[PDB]
Amino acid sequence: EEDLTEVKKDALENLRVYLCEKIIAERHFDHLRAKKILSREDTEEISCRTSSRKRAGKLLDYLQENPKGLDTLVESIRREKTQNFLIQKITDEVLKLRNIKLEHLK
Amino acid sequence: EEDLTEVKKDALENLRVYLCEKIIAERHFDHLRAKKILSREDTEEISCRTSSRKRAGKLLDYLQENPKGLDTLVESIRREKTQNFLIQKITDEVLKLRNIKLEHLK
Amino acid sequence: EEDLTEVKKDALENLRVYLCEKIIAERHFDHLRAKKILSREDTEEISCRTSSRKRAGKLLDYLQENPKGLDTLVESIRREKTQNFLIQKITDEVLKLRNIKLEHLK
Amino acid sequence: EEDLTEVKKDALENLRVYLCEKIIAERHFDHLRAKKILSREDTEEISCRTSSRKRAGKLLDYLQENPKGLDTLVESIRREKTQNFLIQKITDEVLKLRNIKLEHLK
Amino acid sequence: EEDLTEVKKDALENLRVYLCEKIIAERHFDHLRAKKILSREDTEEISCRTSSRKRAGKLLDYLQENPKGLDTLVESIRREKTQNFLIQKITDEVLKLRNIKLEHLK
Amino acid sequence: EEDLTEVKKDALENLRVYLCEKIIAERHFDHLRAKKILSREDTEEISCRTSSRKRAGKLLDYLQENPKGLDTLVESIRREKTQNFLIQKITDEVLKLRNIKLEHLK
Amino acid sequence: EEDLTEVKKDALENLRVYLCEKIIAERHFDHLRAKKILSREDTEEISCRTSSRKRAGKLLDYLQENPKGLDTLVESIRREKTQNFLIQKITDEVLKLRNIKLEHLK
Amino acid sequence: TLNRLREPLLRRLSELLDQAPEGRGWRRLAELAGSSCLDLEQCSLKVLEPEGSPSLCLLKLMGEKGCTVTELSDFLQAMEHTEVLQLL
Amino acid sequence: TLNRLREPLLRRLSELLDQAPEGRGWRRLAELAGSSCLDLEQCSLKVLEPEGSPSLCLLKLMGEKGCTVTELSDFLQAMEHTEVLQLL
Amino acid sequence: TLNRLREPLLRRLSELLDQAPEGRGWRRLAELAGSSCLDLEQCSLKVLEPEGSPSLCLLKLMGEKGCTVTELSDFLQAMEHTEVLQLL
Amino acid sequence: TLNRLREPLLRRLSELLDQAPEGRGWRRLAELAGSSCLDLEQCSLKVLEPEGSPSLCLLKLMGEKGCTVTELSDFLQAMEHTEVLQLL
Amino acid sequence: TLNRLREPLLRRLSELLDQAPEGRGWRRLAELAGSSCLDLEQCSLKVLEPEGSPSLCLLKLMGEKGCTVTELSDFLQAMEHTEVLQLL
Repeated sequence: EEDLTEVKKDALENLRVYLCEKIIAERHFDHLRAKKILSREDTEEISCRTSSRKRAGKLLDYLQENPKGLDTLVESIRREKTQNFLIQKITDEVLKLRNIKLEHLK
Repeated sequence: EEDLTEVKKDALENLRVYLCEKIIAERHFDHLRAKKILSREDTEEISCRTSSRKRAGKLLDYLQENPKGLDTLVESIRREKTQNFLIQKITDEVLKLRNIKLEHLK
Repeated sequence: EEDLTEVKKDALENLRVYLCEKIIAERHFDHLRAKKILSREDTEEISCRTSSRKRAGKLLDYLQENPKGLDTLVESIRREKTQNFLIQKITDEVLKLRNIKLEHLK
Repeated sequence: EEDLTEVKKDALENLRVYLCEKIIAERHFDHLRAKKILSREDTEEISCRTSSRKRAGKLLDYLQENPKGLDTLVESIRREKTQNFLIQKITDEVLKLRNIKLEHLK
Repeated sequence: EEDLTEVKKDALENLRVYLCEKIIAERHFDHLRAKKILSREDTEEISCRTSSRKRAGKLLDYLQENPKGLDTLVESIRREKTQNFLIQKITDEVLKLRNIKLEHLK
Repeated sequence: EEDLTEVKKDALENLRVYLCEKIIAERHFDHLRAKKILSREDTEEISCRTSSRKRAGKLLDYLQENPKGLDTLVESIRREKTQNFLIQKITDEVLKLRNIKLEHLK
Repeated sequence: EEDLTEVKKDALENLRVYLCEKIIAERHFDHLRAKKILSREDTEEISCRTSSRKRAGKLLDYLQENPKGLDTLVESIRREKTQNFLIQKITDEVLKLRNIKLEHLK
Repeated sequence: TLNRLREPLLRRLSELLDQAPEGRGWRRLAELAGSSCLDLEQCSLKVLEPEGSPSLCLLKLMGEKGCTVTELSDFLQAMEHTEVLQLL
Repeated sequence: TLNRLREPLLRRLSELLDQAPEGRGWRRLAELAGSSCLDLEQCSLKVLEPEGSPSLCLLKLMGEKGCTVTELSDFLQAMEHTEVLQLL
Repeated sequence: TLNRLREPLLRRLSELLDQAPEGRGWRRLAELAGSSCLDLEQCSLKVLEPEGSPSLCLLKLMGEKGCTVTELSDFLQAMEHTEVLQLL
Repeated sequence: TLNRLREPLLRRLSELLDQAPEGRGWRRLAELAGSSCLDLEQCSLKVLEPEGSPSLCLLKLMGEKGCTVTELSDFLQAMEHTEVLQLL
Repeated sequence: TLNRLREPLLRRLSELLDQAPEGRGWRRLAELAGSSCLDLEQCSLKVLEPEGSPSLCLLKLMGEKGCTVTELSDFLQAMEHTEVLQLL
């Protein structure tokens, strides 16, 4: 409907503080696969700040604008490491989307 | 009574200079949880100035206008780090509210 | 009836001092969406004065003359940030309109 | 017809609030390629303000006056990063132009 | 018939108190386009008085004498800003003219 | 013939509302090169008013009186930035002069 | 002719976006050899910003003003590393100069 | 579910609810006094239209989501809005 | 499509529409009572000319965009402008 | 095995399962309350598509791996989802 | 392959496709409703030119890559763009 | 190459080109209708001088870069500027 982008941005915003748990793979997840849609310079900008938590914050800040953030989910599947409970997270993620979609149906 | 908002603003104003102590977690506290009610652009505006003390000042300036500033208190509980004496602070905070409420009863 | 414009101007005038609370988003709200009906030069004129409160005052001064000020309400919905209690405000806003409309029925 | 400039300015004005999404590459896009038509001093003026959103606003303010704003579109193609959905944007952009052109035909 | 000038002056006189609404663009509208028929010194004379409402009053005072006041209408079209409801105004304006013309037919 | 000054003033007056487009370089163009013929105090007087459009208006007001306004054209060439379409403008400018000169030949 | 400086500045401006490719040796190239003409403080100013691309941008910004920017070319020869295709670049560089010089001959 | 109350006689209900100088009104009607949020805002937004009846929105929505047949009457009595009972 | 109504007898139609002391006029004629915007403004602008007939603009445009042959007659009857039916 | 339930009337089943404000939903439907893992994730992934129905995936898979004919009805009753029994 | 449709009468086709107030237009024409990507962007870019006809690009490209002779007619009928069939 | 057209009779050519109320003029003369850029600007700049003849610049430059002997006559005929042919 060209409107599920909006619900996806809302879902990411609602799930904001669950980033700190397992997306401390900031250098680990996106800076290789997400380079299909991100910028090289964006990687350096992310790596600039030394909070190791704010870093993932600006990563997701960049991700929000892009309509196809599902790539992150795809990347989540690839690395089986956190997957088993990133599955939890993705189920978490999936669950959130479900909720929002219901509210869109009103 | 739709009037405890006023006493809350007054309490924050009275407790203004106790911000400097432990709310130097400006980037730390609000810019993740308080994004449920704050703006992304507001975060950049806060991060603009390099006083590291005035920064929390404008944070609380933004917080005063919003009727539901109790979210900050909620956030205070979440991070157990300062909590133990942020408890002190929240008790401090709580104490202030009590006083003001009494004066409202006149 | 081509008369609800008058009641809308009256409602804005009555609600004048509730602008200071959350419409400190002067640069934030109108200078992008309201450019569908405002002027570029009007934006500079608004940005001239450095009171940060009088600024919103002249914003609403410009808004009063335009018959379709409901755009502001529309803009209020778009940014979900203050919305949750701008909802309060818009309910506040809505409430005011109701009252005035009743008096028009006499 | 020396009139498609006018429809281009109108298209940019109508699409104003879609700047915030992906043109947060203000320092990123124009300050290198657009220096073929922009000024060095204009770059500093853009970089002055620290809203990170208003910044793109004044970028587009400068772009509107120049008759050949299609350079931006050209620049959009060059960086493949946002392109894939900047394509969306450019298709978005393209779509807007189509609409306006139709209205010019009346 | 070299008589529609008279009906135009009458229309402006009848519509006198609708100037205050949107012709607060006194410096904005005429002092650039209307310089094709106005004087430079007339601009300074208009800018002398600081009522910001009487100012438009003397603007229209000057406009009444000139036979071709339709230029103002032309200028109204150019700035799309108030246009959308200046359209209303111009329709308002147009409506007035219609009425007067009918009375001329007797 | 000591009369092309008059046609030049007329050309500037006719082209008055094309100033707003690219002569927003008011501080940018004249306040350095045109100081060969302008005054220091005139620069402050120009910088006084905060319309950012009226500012160029008074700039051209000062320029009209001086017989050798071609300096502006010269300055237009120097900054290659707007030049490419300031060329358009200067061609625009040039075109205007041509027209007026023809009418002088009668 | 004391005019080939101008064509050199123009050549650098035209070749602006070819800096990103191999002049990522910002710390590498100039901060040792170019200290014959640069400042120590200028090195720190360059090293301030963490874009790793904008950094070379301000390097070339400093280089443009200096009449003898050919030192960079000299430095390009010294480090044989990029040379082999910096040769390409310098040939690229050389080619650009040729073109501009031709246009100077008109 | 659809209440399907007679529309010409529904206008009287909406008018009576709208002209409510009592502090209790359509909002307190929505509170149910003993008991779904954004839709309230959408109903409130329908005040800007010339024929704006927030009661109409709050009843068409309440006509669905439960066929309120005299079920609202009990709460209306609890609201001291006996004029509805005095009329219907 | 072109209505191509007789121009000498079209003048009567335009005059009758223009001299409309009734609140319903060319504007309500444009509303169609049951139903393309900027062109309305351009037609309205043709009042400043000495021989200004907004009805002429609204009929030449309506002559195109649909060959209105007695189709406008039904709506005109709905407009209580029976003088058109009394004439044509 | 294929359930081959009527597809036009299967849409009602999927919609009813999806709109489940109760904490019990398609997940607890999958738990079977008394009882094959990665495929659950693949079914969950089909939410990103505009016409995303996780119930559709969980029923087409359950249509196979056992021809569930009213066998799911017993567990659905155990799930207090009597609206399915109220409908089919 | 080259369609080689009569260019003077091809202009009518391009104009009819361009003036498409219907939500279906040249884009949905490209979707084929049942079915090569970057070239679409290049065709879209040809809007900035004064004589910009995206339909021209989408037909010259479709003239090649398959000599579409009345093959596009079937899909155009499927697009409810019967005015093409009403003309050619 | 140098055209070396008679200067006293060249003045008539420049005057005829300058007094060109037709939209086609020295600019369209430069377009050649079927066909070197900055020099055009330099020629245009020679309007500020009291004896400013842009045609003079565009012909002295065209006198060089090709000895235009009646070669410009064909294009001038294509420009409908037959007064040149009526004179020379």
